[PDB]
Amino acid sequence: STELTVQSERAFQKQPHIFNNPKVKTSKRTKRWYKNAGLGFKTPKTAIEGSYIDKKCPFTGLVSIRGKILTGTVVSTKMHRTIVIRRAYLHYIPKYNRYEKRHKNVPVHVSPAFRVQVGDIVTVGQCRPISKTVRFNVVKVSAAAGKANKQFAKF
Amino acid sequence: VLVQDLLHPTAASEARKHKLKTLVQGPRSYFLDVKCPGCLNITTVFSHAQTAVTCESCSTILCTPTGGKAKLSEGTSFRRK
Amino acid sequence: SKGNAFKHKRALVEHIIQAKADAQREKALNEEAEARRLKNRAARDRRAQRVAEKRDALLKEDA
Amino acid sequence: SINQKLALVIKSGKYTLGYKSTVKSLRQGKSKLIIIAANTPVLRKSELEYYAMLSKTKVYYFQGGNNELGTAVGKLFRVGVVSILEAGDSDILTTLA
Amino acid sequence: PQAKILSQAPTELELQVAQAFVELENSSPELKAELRPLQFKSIREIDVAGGKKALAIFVPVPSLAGFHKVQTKLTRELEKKFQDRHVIFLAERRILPKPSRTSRQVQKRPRSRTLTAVHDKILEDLVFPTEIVGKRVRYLVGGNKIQKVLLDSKDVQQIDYKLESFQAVYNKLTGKQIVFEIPS
Amino acid sequence: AKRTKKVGITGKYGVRYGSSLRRQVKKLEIQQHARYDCSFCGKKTVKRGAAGIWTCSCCKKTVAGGAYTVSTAAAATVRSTIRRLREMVEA
Amino acid sequence: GRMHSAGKGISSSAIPYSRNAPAWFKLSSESVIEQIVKYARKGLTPSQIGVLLRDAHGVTQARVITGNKIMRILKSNGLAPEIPEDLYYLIKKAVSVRKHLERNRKDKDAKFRLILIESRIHRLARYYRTVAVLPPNWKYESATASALVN
Amino acid sequence: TRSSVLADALNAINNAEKTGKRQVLIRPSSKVIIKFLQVMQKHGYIGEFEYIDDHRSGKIVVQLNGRLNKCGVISPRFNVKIGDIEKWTANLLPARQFGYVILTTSAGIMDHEEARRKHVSGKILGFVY
Repeated sequence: STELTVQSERAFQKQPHIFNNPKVKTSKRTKRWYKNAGLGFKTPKTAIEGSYIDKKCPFTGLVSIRGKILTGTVVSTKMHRTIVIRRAYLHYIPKYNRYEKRHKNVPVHVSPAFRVQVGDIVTVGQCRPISKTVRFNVVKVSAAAGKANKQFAKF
Repeated sequence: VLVQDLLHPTAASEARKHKLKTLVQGPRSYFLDVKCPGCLNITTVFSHAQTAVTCESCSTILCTPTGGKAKLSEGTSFRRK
Repeated sequence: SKGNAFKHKRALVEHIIQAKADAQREKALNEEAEARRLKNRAARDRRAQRVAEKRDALLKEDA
Repeated sequence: SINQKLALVIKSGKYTLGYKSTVKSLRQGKSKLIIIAANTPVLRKSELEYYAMLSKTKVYYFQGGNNELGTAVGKLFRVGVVSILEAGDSDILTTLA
Repeated sequence: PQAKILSQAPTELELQVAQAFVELENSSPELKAELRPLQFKSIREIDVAGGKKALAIFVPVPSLAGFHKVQTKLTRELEKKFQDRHVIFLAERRILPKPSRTSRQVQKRPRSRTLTAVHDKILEDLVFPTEIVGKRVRYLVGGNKIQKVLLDSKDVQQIDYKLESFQAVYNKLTGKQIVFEIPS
Repeated sequence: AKRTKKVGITGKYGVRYGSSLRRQVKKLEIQQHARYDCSFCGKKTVKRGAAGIWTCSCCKKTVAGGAYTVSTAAAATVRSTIRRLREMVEA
Repeated sequence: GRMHSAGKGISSSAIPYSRNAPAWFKLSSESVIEQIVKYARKGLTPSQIGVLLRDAHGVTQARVITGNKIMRILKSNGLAPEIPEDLYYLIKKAVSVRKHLERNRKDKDAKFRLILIESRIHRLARYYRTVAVLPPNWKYESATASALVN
Repeated sequence: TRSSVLADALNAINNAEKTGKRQVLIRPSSKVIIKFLQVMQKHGYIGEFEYIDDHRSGKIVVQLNGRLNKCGVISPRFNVKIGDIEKWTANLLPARQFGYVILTTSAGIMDHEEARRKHVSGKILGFVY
């Protein structure tokens, strides 16, 4: 977002088609275009004031969450701005009438406004292909405790 | 006999059977109010001492623990409290 | 440093500045955590010994 | 049955640890108990017997080398002698042991 | 002083018992620091099955243990001056609904405010001096249910003439049938 | 990293000399260069000076021990049995 | 039962139904926490103190008398031990078993026994890791654990 | 360990019923068996049963009047759809007219004919006859 020195890469990472002007000095002097993802998913304040770009974010980027919405847990925190969630679930085998614990490791591109860490249950949404294997977006992080806030190392 | 008042068995049954296999797993041990002629303080001692007992006021030995209920000392005056 | 993972000086300095950057953060969180342990609780726990015997217990119902 | 009460000294009482600190703590006379390992050089323990005799203070011979004593005092390094400046809820001073 | 011992300005209807405590002032050893500090909240009255009334006074249990100390002394003196009634002491305890799956989340409900635990202590409030040795439940053939309560022989004298009232108040308060039976 | 599986110290001997001869020398060459606790200073600093000589690096002591250990088993039983003979004669 | 043995024993304490202190108890709750403090200040085990509360004193149990368990009240009193007693005494047992090993290396009976102590520790250490009694990502390195148990 | 208190309950009743005992004891006396017993109680299969509430989940005693013949549990609790509830009963019921299969349901715990009547399903607890 604002921090982490977003303006440090090879090119000029700003939102396309935004108007910047040094002639007139306004109240905030920076224009950032975010849109609410809709379907009840709130716009985070770190994106209201955001300076991250993430052109593939639903909120600031130029994509759209149009399809399914899923949930899972964070297992892969070795990777910048991209997450893979271990979505465990069950499948009904017909002959034996019993169930079977399955899972798939789906990768999703986290918008840098959100924060993710191992154990935090998160929500994602299908959109246009972000990467070849990242075809979702972390629209909302429903990790009020993430099963880990009250279990971490304390001092 | 398959027709038995397990609800209210006679007092013979309870003291006959095991504590944990009773209807309610009530303790059978107890605490004893015990005095020595050389002290002026009461002392409550568990049935099975499990460790040495000494009056705070006067240094003494009361009952040395064993596997079960401790063998009290010779000059020891015991009572059930 | 004796082992690998530091190819050169500026690679090391990045790790050090990263090491300093986060290291400053957990004790900053620790200090903010301790601030909560003495601000939201330490004084408000004493609220039960300064007002609890003051309002709606002894003033209004003393006549 | 000595190792159990050293933790009482290490947490409640005040100690000093090692030779130079001990002989200083004997010279000041504050120390009353010194526990000398068996691995320590017999000459160094011999004149610690002498310093202890000069201060009229209890000297206890540990039943092991400095490795046992270092673990017994609770520190993962080794200690030749350990001195007990003051003992709290520990009874090692008042007991003959 | 009627309200300051009533713990609340309402209600003027049931002041006949509050005024009875404040009129034993010639009890200096017993008046001070153990009768004034007790501030019961509410009074309830229920007609016992015998045609008589038992008044259900509710004590907020901030110091019921202290009120238990003088409970034996106070119950006798209260009954005499308020004869042809049975006095009972209850620790009124908050009871919250069991959360539903459609309900919004709330703070945690501890085990003292649970519905089963209050009735556990209701028996202790109902029968103060005699510690309950054990409990029994009988699930009737017609779908009914009873809770037979056991008692110890010690200090049953202050309660054995009030057992029938104990049954009635629990049925009226909880809609649940209980019967008290003591062995030996 | 893990450089060898089972040759260990004896991999310096190349492929030569056979595998059994390398196995006998392996289990003693380890004991040869292994550092041992001194019975006098307590530091794991005893190194083998020569055939049967064990110089503690600190406290500059040296103990006449086995050629490939600070103290052989056949000599530890010597010390143990010397004790009893001394013990029984005196007490 | 018997995690790592063939035994079937059930010899255990069966506490009374009654949840209140007996009539003959003559100590207040504030008058029993004082025996708690001056016994814990000596470092005795929470189990070890309660034995003397039972024996030298009339204190039957903390819960039957007070409102909290022994290990619960020590948290407010400020005498919470470094590590829970289960790991503490199991590890202290572990070190003693190991200490027997490096000299009597031909004790395969005690060697196999060690794994029962180590395995018991690790599963139990998993529990305290789940409930976060001990700091997470914790290990029993089996060598310098003696720093944790003196 | 006791992987299912409901299983050990219906097991114990059958063992004593086959013996012909007038009373049977069950532990550790959960409510699912207590709710299970109610269903038999309204159906006369079971008699007056006394719940003993010791402070360790207690236990029960059941004065069975030697009336039922076989009550059993379907462990684990397979789910079932209403279109297939009759399919389950045929494999478990000695006859359609008599004998019931117990379905746990967010509506409650009831035998199948009323679960069919009130038209709601769930997971199978056991069978009584």
